[PDB]
Amino acid sequence: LLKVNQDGSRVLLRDVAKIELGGENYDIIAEFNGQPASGLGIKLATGANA
Amino acid sequence: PVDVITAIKAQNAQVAAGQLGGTPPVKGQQLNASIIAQTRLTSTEEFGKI
Amino acid sequence: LLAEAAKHPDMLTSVRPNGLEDTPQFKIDIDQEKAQALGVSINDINTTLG
Repeated sequence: LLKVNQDGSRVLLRDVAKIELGGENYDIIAEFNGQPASGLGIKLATGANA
Repeated sequence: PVDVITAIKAQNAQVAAGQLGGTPPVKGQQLNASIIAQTRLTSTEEFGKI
Repeated sequence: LLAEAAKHPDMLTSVRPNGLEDTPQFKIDIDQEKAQALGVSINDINTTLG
């Protein structure tokens, strides 16, 4: 609920904005052989542990 | 002095104002540039005319 | 698991949890619409309660 009209009306969040399970940032998109995919880039702590 | 303090914190600030057509965009966007809003002040005179 | 593990007392025993079991709790549903209608601040409500 955002506000209530004196008319007796109701203003929901869905009535002013799309609610969508999205991502934190859309800057990063990964593709394996073209096919959409994700992944994990693993770095190395200074002090391997080879 | 509170009014002065607040006026400083309001008129001398650095705000984040996103990008023109950042991520995510609509399909076919050809323009992506950052947006500048209020920046910090740099001289005596600038604080002078607050 | 705790039920099946008590059916093999010939190679396993004293099968039990170590934590705690579910206990009754008191749910207080704060109707937001009525809270706005009556003209009370939700912050006031939660603060008073806690």
